Amino acid sequence: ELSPSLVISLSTGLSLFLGRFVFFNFQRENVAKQVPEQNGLTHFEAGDTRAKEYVSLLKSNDPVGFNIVDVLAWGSIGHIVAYYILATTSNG
Amino acid sequence: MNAAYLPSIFVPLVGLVFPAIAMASAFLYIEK
Amino acid sequence: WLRDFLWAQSSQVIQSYGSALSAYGLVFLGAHFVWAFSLMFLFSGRGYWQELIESILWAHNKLKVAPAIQPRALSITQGRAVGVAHYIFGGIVTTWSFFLARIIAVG
Amino acid sequence: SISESQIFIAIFLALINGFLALRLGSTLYNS
Amino acid sequence: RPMWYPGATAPKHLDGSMLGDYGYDPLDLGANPDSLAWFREAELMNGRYAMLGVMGGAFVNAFGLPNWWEAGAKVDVPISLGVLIALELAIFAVFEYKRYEGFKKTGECGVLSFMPFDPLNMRSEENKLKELKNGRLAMVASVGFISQYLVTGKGPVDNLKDHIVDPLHNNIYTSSVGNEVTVAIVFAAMWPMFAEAKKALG
Amino acid sequence: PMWLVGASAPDYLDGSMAGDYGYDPLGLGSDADRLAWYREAEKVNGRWAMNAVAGIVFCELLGIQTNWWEVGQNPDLPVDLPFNALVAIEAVIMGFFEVKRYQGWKDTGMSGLNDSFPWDPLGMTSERVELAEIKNGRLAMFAWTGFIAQAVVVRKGPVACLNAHLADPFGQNILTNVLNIPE
Amino acid sequence: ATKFPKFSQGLAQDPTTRRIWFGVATAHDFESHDSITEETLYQKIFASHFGQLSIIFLWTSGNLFHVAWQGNFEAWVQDPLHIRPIAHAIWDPHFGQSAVEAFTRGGASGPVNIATSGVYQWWYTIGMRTNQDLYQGSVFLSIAAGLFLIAGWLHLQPKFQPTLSWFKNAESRLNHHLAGLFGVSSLAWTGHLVHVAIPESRGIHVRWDNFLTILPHPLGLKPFFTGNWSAYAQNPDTINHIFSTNTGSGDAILTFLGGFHPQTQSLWLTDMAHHHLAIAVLFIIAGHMYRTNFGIGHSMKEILDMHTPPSGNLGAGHQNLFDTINNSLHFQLGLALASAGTICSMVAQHMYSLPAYAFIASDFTTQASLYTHHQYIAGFMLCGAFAHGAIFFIRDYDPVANKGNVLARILDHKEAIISHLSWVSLFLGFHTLGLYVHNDVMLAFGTPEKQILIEPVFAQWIQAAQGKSLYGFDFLLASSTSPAFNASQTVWLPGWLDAINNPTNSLFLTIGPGDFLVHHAIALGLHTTTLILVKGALDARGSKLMPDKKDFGYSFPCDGPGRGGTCDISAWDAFYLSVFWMLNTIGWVTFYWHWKHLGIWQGNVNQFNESSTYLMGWLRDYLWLNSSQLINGYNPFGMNSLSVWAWMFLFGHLVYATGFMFLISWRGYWQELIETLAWAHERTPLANLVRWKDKPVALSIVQARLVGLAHFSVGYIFTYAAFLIASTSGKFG
Ligand SMILES: CCCCCCCCCCCCCCCCCC(=O)OC[C@H](CO[C@@H]1O[C@H](CO[C@H]2O[C@H](CO)[C@H](O)[C@H](O)[C@H]2O)[C@H](O)[C@H](O)[C@H]1O)OC(=O)CCCCCCCCCCCCCCCCC
Ligand code: CLA
Ligand code: CLA
Ligand code: CLA
Ligand code: CLA
Ligand code: CLA
Ligand SMILES: CC1=CCCC(C)(C)[C@H]1/C=C/C(C)=C/C=C/C(C)=C/C=C/C=C(C)/C=C/C=C(C)/C=C/C1=C(C)CCCC1(C)C
Ligand SMILES: CC1=CCCC(C)(C)[C@H]1/C=C/C(C)=C/C=C/C(C)=C/C=C/C=C(C)/C=C/C=C(C)/C=C/C1=C(C)CCCC1(C)C
Ligand SMILES: CC1=CCCC(C)(C)[C@H]1/C=C/C(C)=C/C=C/C(C)=C/C=C/C=C(C)/C=C/C=C(C)/C=C/C1=C(C)CCCC1(C)C
Ligand SMILES: CC1=C(C/C=C(\C)CCC[C@H](C)CCC[C@H](C)CCCC(C)C)C(=O)c2ccccc2C1=O
Ligand code: SF4
Repeated sequence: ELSPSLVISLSTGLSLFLGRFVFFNFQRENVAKQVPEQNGLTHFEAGDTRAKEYVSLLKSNDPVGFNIVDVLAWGSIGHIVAYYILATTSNG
Repeated sequence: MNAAYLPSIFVPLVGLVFPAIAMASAFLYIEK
Repeated sequence: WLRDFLWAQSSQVIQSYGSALSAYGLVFLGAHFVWAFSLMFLFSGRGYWQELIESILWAHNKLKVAPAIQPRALSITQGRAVGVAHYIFGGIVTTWSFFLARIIAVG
Repeated sequence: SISESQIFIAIFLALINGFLALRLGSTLYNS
Repeated sequence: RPMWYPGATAPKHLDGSMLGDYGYDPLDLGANPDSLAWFREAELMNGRYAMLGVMGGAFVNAFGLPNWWEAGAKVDVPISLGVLIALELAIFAVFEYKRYEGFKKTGECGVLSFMPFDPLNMRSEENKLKELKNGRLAMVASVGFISQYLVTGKGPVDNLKDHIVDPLHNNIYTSSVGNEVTVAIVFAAMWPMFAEAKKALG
Repeated sequence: PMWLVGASAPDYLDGSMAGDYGYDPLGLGSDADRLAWYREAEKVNGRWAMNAVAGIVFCELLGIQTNWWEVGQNPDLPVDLPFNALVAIEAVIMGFFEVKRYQGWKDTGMSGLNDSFPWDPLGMTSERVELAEIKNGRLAMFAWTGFIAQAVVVRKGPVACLNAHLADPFGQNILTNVLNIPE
Repeated sequence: ATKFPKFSQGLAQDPTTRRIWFGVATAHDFESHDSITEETLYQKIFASHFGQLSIIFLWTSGNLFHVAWQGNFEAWVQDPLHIRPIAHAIWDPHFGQSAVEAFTRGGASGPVNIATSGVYQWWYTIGMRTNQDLYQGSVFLSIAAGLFLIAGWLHLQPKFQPTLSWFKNAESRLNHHLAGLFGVSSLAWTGHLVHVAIPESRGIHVRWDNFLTILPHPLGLKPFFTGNWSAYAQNPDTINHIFSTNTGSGDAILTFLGGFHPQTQSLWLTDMAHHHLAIAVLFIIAGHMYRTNFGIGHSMKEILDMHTPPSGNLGAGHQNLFDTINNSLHFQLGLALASAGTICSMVAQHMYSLPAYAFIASDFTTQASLYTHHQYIAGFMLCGAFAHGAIFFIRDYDPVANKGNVLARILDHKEAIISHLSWVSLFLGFHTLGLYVHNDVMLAFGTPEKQILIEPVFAQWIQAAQGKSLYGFDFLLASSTSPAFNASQTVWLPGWLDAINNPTNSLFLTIGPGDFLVHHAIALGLHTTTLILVKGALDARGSKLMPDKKDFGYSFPCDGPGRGGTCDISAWDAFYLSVFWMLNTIGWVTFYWHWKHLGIWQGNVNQFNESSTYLMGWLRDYLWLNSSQLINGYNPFGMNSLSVWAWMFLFGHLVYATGFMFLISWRGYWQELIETLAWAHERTPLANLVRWKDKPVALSIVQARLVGLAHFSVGYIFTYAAFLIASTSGKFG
């Protein structure tokens, strides 16, 4: 219950902040613009089974719909800033 | 090494025998 | 034949620079270059060389320097002749330089 | 110093890698 | 059709037609590029002459102990070199010349119609599998009698008693090739599945 | 009952396959042809490991075999047959059933069995208890992996672990005794 | 199809032997068969990779097993410097009493090959120290390879046969191969280093028995999880640390001190453990970039399609490229060889100068045999990167969908690229040779004072930036003032400035005039090799002479002796000519690497930088001295231990010399000769009865050149492979 367990708890809140604060705007805005496909067709109907673009796991009642994998994508960045700040001790 | 008698058994088999069989069988398959 | 002859006998020609017969040391190598140069004409073939000249003309055209006698790569039998010309030439001139430098020193 | 026993174990183990190739090379050429 | 339990499919080459057939043909030799039933005799003559083989080396450990590997060594009989072999050369060929040259001409049943040797022929031909089956089994033990000398060296029965005295400690798995066999046992457990995955997964 | 909250919709599975929470995150449940095969490997791994816990628990809880990983290394087995032999002895008689229960599986009957067809000698239930199959199974396999992490980190079998946590809750747990090495 | 070339009916029916020859060489080309659908083409390929991947493992299990069985290891482990590593024994039924004895050099009883492969140290610097470990390890690769031959068999059946679009999903591979293949492996490898190699470096035996009973570090993961990561770096080793024992041995695990490990004169292991552990973290992060089923990620194409620069300099920029790439295989393969090819060389550039493995750069000849391997094997791969670059343009490139793309802009100017490579390759041509000849004459007439000598200023100042103080410069790491030396003074400077300033290790060898002139020859060889290959690609489509080559095939002999007698007009014949230059520009390198090192291994820098300028020293000094040891192998006075290589060095020429018979003499001569023989054998008695099924014929035009260039190379390699090994085995540097 001290700084090592406090900072990573205090650091992660930084990235999840920005993700929902604003960058929920821009990430969602490129995802709508960017979708994978091959031969002009996406990977489901070209015959690839494992490639079906999978939203059925991705939903929430969160006010903006912020979902599990965006928690994973931002929380991981929250843990980047985490282990840069504590682990370095390099020039302050 | 304790196995010492092996090379005398294999090398002739793999230097002659196998190249003798793989010479015959691979030939007979060129024409059918 | 490598050890007792070419290797052994050729230690007369190689050690001569600044000596009277040093001109054999230059020719000795000079006959290698011309020999190895022959292989270019024997191994290659025309149509690769005529395609390449098509590019270089684009350079001279772009600078408006194109000549009025159109460059054409050597004909087939032309390239074969200039291939033998050097392969033999460069190869005989070695033994010429290899003998004289040998014996003029020794004999 | 390798025990003579282990040696034949390996050679027999590599003997199986000889048949799985023959089974592959057939099925691949048979296509 | 017990057929050595690979699972279902045997190759067509062995359907159960010839006697004793469990439909085991790993190497496609049971095919007929020249013939097959020639192998049957070749099996049978091997088998016949094999099953009677053990009897010589078997009982000799139990009686006087000139055991088979040491048996043909010590005797007083052979008379000045060639007489030892030369007598045994003729008598086989002369009758085998008959049956070998004959029964690949006089018909494919090796000494079955039994014209050279007339049995009591009371039971005759139906159970003939059982002969073939009882010898094939002795064929496999015959290999063992080799390794009984090679691995151990004790007589077949002198090996039996050791297995009877100490059943746990007399196994092959301890001595020598034990390390080798215990691997050939493992790789023989998956053996039926690979053969089965051809059919099922294909 | 979806496996998290809502969402979790697999078009391919209805759930008639025995038990469902809707849980297939990666999508291995597609191309339902082989999904049959994935079904009854879960059954087996459940139907199998579920014993291996009780196998470890029972003896370690009440009986011999305390450490259970060093067992087979230790002395004095109830049967002293050697290591080199006993391996063969294991696989061959497993080999009969495992091939046979497969050929019965690949046989028209898709369900489990042993010794050719007969499966239920008592004939208890094909439904509710049959759903207790996979629920207890999915927990049993899950329960197994713990035993691994008990031996690696703490290097003390569950019985001591289950005795160690209710003794010291805050000095003995996943996070404490990982960061604290001195087993 | 019945007869041998089952996959093509044009060959399947041939009366001649050309059915036989092409039947072998047309096999692995899967775009051409009877009917090859898009789906079943990917099938045989992905099965074949299981073939290559399984073949490699067995090949490794052999090396392990032999050294474990026919070779010495323990005896070498005890005395790495003063004893030779042994490879498989020499079994020939053909020997005299002398040659047997003369080859029994080693610790073993029989005749054996001192192993110049180099694999023998990479086991010890990973560390093993029992023949058991090698055998234990040589079994897995035998087992593990068996899993692919299973897998190979397993994925060709209808049920497990993967769908086509499974192969064309390129965003899943990258995510997996980056994180899973590259990244996750790097974790496991630092796992091995920290748990096995590094403690065993300090003389602590850890195996799969005692593995988890012994901490790799005195702390727990407390420092790792508290976030405090300087413990692992807190206690490095001593300068006098003796390898594979405990003397003053530091306790640290992840450090980097720069420089070497003076006992072994190799890299610090903690320094490598820190390395892969960083690379592991980079890839794993960089494998989440591309989108998969989870819909978060990137789309390969809509990354590209937005890169058309907002000017039009590139026109449409990258547009419909993800079409061509994901469709064309050869495009994907041209990149693969080009990317992997350069790295092969990059390996050889670092691995001699930064000798990762312990107790190499001590035994020299195992560096030479390596550095040349990875240069040549890097040469062939690039020459194949361009060939499949041509097969791309000749077949699966589409000018319509690519209109205005970046590929089409290049074809729009073919000549500019072709013409300028023709200038640079000539500039380096005249001037680099022009100086060697000038230096030759001046030293011939006896005044070397007249020579042209240029000091390689830049690569000197680059070594000045690196901090080599032998020059007068003092910028960056060379000057203790600069805001670089002050930055890294605390971490990797102190060690790495010792290695660079201690002129024994080959890190940044001192350069000079001979060094200067050679790097232009090297630079020449790279251009004329590209000039050929860049031409064959851009003219694969067509040129002014024959603009049908797109539709005339890829490899074809010629268009006939019309309109000027086309010959070598194709794009295969263009590649064909590159190899001959590939073998020079690599030959120049491997020469220039060898004889700069020879002097340094022999303790003198003056054999090179004095005589390196004029071309006679190369012949007079490097070639003449080295040949004396090699030719004495077969000497009629007796067999040396180099008599192995004395013979092969001759076998190397005779193949090379055979290679001219195919390259020079062309077909029509031989076809009229066979006519006379097929007449004689036909009308001679006693041979009437015995006749040929397949009517013999002089082999095809292209077939000869291909056969010709095989002899040329096989001969070109075995001479230099024998000269290099037996020069450094004869002298020992
Ligand atoms: C690695 C070897 C294994 C280990 C060593 C084992 C020892 C090697 C023993 C040699 C065994 C093979 C001998 C091959 C000789 C035949 C070569 C030949 O006539 O082959 C020529 C073929 C002929 O070309 C093909 O010819 C074909 C002929 O048409 C046929 O194909 C058409 C296409 O469908 C139609 O089917 C038509 O009906 C039918 O006629 C088509 O024209 C194809 O388009 C065309 O590609 O060319 C090709 O495709 C070219 C393919 C080869 C490219 C690789 C060349 C690389 C050069 C070697 C590099 C130097 C290596 C030295 C190494 C030294 C270090 C040790
Ligand atoms: C590709 C790897 C490879 C290579 C190049 C060699 C090379 C050699 N081995 Mg060998 N070996 C290998 C792997 C390899 N080994 C493995 C994995 C084993 C474990 C079984 C052995 C076991 C072995 C023994 C026991 C002996 C040799 C011997 C030899 C030497 C004589 C050749 C011989 O008898 O081989 C015969 C080898 C075998 C029959 C083993 C199977 C072949 C291996 C797996 C290589 C197969 C790869 C090859 C591409 C398969 C293609 C075959 C065909 C399609 C062309 C020669 C130096 C002999 C020796 O040292 O005498 C001086 C010898 O006595 N080897
Ligand atoms: C090896 C045992 C095993 C196998 C074969 C399966 C197989 C299956 N499960 Mg299942 N499951 C298991 C164990 C297993 N499960 C365990 C232990 C749990 C408790 C967590 C669950 C909980 C569970 C739920 C809640 C549901 C399923 C469902 C399904 C089916 C659909 C998924 C599918 O097709 O993917 C096929 C999946 C596999 C082939 C498994 C691959 C596993 C990889 C290879 C290894 C992973 C290792 C792991 C990461 C390390 C340990 C982690 C530890 C913390 C547990 C499928 C037949 C769904 C259903 O109803 O269908 C009937 C469903 O809703 N499973
Ligand atoms: C984590 C998941 C994972 C993993 C591990 C792999 C692994 C592999 N896949 Mg694969 N794949 C995956 C997911 C995965 N795949 C998925 C999801 C798909 C579907 C999109 C595919 C589709 C796929 C196809 C279609 C193919 C593969 C292939 C391969 C193999 C490439 C050959 C290889 O290993 O190069 C060996 C190289 C390395 C191990 C590292 C090389 C790194 C660079 C080059 C050098 C670094 C090493 C170091 C610097 C040098 C020192 C070495 C040391 C000895 C001294 C490899 C076994 C190919 C194959 O071989 O067929 C089986 C193939 O054809 N995969
Ligand atoms: C992983 C790398 C890789 C892969 C997958 C391929 C794949 C392919 N290449 Mg390719 N190539 C590569 C690397 C690769 N190449 C490299 C590195 C080069 C430069 C050397 C080339 C140069 C090249 C050319 C020039 C051509 C191909 C062609 C082909 C296609 C058919 C190959 C064929 O028919 O072979 C069948 C098998 C053989 C021909 C075996 C012949 C044996 C050769 C000549 C070597 C003989 C020397 C031998 C080693 C000496 C032994 C020494 C000993 C006796 C002492 C196929 C798509 C051909 C193609 O697509 O044409 C349409 C084609 O023309 N490639
Ligand atoms: C040692 C032999 C040798 C030499 C010198 C060359 C030289 C050359 N080749 Mg070549 N080649 C060779 C062997 C050789 N090749 C072989 C064996 C092959 C395999 C078939 C090839 C295949 C090949 C291809 C495929 C290509 C070349 C190219 C080139 C040019 C590259 C640029 C360069 O370096 O210019 C340097 C030029 C020289 C050093 C010429 C020296 C002559 C002096 C300076 C002038 C004459 C001296 C004196 C005045 C003569 C007096 C004669 C007397 C009658 C008065 C150049 C002309 C490429 C090209 O076209 O480049 C544009 C190209 O595409 N060659
Ligand atoms: C100016 C200058 C001269 C002298 C000093 C110095 C040289 C340093 C230099 C300093 C310049 C600097 C640091 C300028 C920046 C000032 C800053 C950061 C001002 C920020 C003000 C913050 C404001 C309004 C917040 C408004 C409301 C917000 C977010 C609501 C956000 C929310 C959303 C919608 C997402 C979830 C979380 C939450 C909180 C519910
Ligand atoms: C319901 C609720 C209450 C009130 C409203 C509110 C919106 C706040 C809502 C919030 C609920 C909360 C607290 C949600 C928190 C979610 C969190 C923290 C999820 C965690 C995400 C982090 C993850 C997966 C880890 C990713 C990867 C990591 C670390 C790895 C780091 C690494 C280390 C340092 C070693 C190796 C290298 C690498 C990989 C860089
Ligand atoms: C001809 C062909 C057929 C059709 C398609 C295909 C693409 C295959 C096409 C192309 C084929 C091939 C193989 C093309 C190119 C091959 C080659 C030689 C690629 C090599 C590229 C080298 C590159 C980038 C080097 C870039 C710069 C580097 C390292 C140095 C960077 C650095 C400097 C200089 C100082 C140190 C620090 C730092 C900043 C990292
Ligand atoms: C290299 C080569 C060429 C290219 C070589 C060419 C085109 C020779 C042309 C060079 C000449 C000698 C330049 C002549 C310069 C003029 C005489 C002008 C000089 C005026 C003063 C400077 C003296 C072929 O055309 C060729 C054709 C067929 C088979 C093999 C080959 C072949 O190997
Ligand atoms: S050699 Fe081949 S290419 Fe040159 S002309 Fe005669 S046929 Fe045409």
